[PDB]
Amino acid sequence: QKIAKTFTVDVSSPTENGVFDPASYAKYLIDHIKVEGAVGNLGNAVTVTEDGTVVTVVSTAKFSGKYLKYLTKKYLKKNQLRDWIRFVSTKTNEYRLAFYQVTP
Amino acid sequence: AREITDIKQFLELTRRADVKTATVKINKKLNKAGKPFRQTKFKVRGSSSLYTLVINDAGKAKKLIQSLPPTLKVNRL
Amino acid sequence: AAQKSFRIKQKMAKAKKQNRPLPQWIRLRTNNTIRYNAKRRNWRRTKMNI
Amino acid sequence: RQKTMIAEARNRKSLKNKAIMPRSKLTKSFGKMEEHMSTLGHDMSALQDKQNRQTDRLLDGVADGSM
Amino acid sequence: MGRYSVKRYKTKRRTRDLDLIYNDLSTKESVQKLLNQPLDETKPGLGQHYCIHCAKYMETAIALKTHLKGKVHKRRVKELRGVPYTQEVSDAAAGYNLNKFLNRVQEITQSVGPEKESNEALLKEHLDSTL
Amino acid sequence: ANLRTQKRLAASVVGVGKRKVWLDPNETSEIAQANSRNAIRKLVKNGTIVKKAVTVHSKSRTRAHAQSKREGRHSGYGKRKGTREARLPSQVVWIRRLRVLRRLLAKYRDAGKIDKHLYHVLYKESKGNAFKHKRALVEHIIQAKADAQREKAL
RNA sequence: UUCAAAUGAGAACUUUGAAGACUGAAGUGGGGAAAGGUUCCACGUCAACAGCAGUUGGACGUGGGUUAGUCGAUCCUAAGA
RNA sequence: AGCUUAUCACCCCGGAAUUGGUUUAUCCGGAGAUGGGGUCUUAUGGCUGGAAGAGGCCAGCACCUUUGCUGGCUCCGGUGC
RNA sequence: GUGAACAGCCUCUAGUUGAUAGAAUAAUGUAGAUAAGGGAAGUCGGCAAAAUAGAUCCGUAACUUCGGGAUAAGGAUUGGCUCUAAGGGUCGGGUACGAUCAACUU
Repeated sequence: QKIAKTFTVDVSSPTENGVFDPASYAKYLIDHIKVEGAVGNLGNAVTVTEDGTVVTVVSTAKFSGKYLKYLTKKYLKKNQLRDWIRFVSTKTNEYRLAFYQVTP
Repeated sequence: AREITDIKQFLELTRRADVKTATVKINKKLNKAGKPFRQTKFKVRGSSSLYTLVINDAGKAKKLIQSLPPTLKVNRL
Repeated sequence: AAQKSFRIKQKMAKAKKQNRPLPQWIRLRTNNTIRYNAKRRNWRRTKMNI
Repeated sequence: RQKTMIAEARNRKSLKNKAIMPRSKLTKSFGKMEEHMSTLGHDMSALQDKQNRQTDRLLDGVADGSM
Repeated sequence: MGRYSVKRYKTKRRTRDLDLIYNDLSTKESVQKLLNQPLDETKPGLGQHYCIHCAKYMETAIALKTHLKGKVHKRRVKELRGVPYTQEVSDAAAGYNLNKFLNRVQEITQSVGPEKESNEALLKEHLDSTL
Repeated sequence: ANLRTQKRLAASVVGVGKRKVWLDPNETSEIAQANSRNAIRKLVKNGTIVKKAVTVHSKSRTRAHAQSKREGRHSGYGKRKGTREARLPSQVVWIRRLRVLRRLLAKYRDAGKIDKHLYHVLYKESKGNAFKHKRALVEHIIQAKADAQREKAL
């Protein structure tokens, strides 16, 4: 009925460059994801677990890929990584991070 | 464009001595929930109109593709 | 008028081929009194009246 | 700093007239961005490694240029 | 100076003011004087149908029912609640005549206040019966 | 140089008006060599001419204004500037009112709640007034079928 | 209307970018009928014209460009010739 | 291009006052109402063919370069003086 | 979008930024305004300008060819924010309601 979807984010490409850290990212999701209004209202409806390169979100509740894109642009603006790091969909419900065209 | 249901009717049209080129097109569609499955269409070019033949089964396609006349030029995709 | 008759069109073609300055080598002939194309036309200045 | 970044953002945008240019279609100069990341505090040793018959009717009559 | 303030607030076109209207409700005589005025030809309602709070004559008795049910007249009721701002409020702010001012606030809280609040409570009962 | 051509010409290729296309000032020699549409497709996709996507025209205030209109705000006599017939014509009210009283009586007659003799009186009495709305008519049927029953008892 | 850059012997006026505004779907937008006849586009280029200016133009010089069994005419008749 | 789809109109059985059907607008009925069962015009709509291979939105490689190639998705609804 | 509205005002797609310019702010002008107390004393003459105006409710004269006169005159009111009431469909009843669903009007 409430059939869950697996949402995967690759953060390996900014991890090796050192401007990004994945551990503080995965903490930032688990409190700010809003289930029916208030933050923290989830009772095991989502899980946020990380590889170190792969962040995985499994949600039984109402949760969509554009909204998952919405939270990561919140996080890169706090860390001032916007103008430099974008959030792309490579395949469906599978996402990764990239730099821009830095070339002189 | 005409749609042809009968498999027998379509086999005569390749033998009509008016058709020079044909083409096969492979499509991937869905039944209600079901599974992803391939779908084939056989198109033969008469002088007047374009005859087509919709085969939803994957198995009957492999039977019918060999049954084409050999001088009849066949296009793939 | 972009729906023109042929008789109207044929007089445009003659006016088009007369829309030219005088050739440079006619300056060089003997006893040339001819200087400039004194029948020169322009669409802005003078209407050619069909 | 919060008043400066708001004051910095006023001259940048001007959203009501035209647009903000897309960051994806534009490209960076290496330039300022290593200066910006130095202010955040990330080291730049690793990212430096990736950087390292016309027929003119006037003049078809006379051929020589002196005439 | 502007256009609109000169239209309504000239000296020619001035209403009574918020001081004298409070004194009219202060006693039972002037309540019954103003309600039961003799008919006069110059006045708009021919000297009848007069609201005490908003010093304004109404034409018809139907023009009181629509007037008492409105945000204009509910405004003037809320305006006349407290101490009516005489000159003595202005001078007491400077540090001048406190005990003249303190006796007036003492009397209006004790004596004149609930007597005025009784007189308004009988107007709402009187205008209910005639209308 | 003069670049009114390629400004116009890239507008035809991308399919957007001339106010949108962007030609960078650093490549002023590379763009001026292009004098054909075929070069412009190459000059667009390697990132010299881009699109400049649409100027925003948000509708957030419009939805938040209209949301209070659902709850019944901004509807006093101060906001109105047209008559009732301009706002909601009395024919449009009557047509909504009088088709309800036709198809209510249509579905009682087929279901057997009412016979055809009492149908034809409530039909023409609904063509005039005395049935203001849907609840007021069903109350009348209860009274009329009671008056039919009380006469049937006697 | 404003600022830099390129072009140029030269720039309030040309080109690009960044700004600021306006026409606001009975428009300063997208096509057409009469009417005009190459003004349409490119290359070169400024003595004259564009009531200021000019590197630019509806200017000047040289060239390029309108494809129909189905869209029109052609056929029919109206008031009438 | 194929199959199907409609107010009006029409036929058959049936015989109606205790008048009935019916539109926003009061007209129809023994010259046969209501009802029950049918026929037709295809304005128009639905699906399939045309036809996804096209178009559109993105992502990824190529690269002085003729400039392409490879991938994904292109779905399902709702309302009206 | 506001509104009775293709009104007026602002915006999106599209297009234009062309109409000689620079510096100062004298008189008199052309265009547009405000003014203490009095209110037509001005003047051929209330010329011009000011005033009234949209909307709901109350109310309307002489006269009249009975249709009009009529928006006659005249009088109350209008914002905001939280509310309540009334006005509908589509389904389920042996041949009273319950469910669900969606509108802006007062």
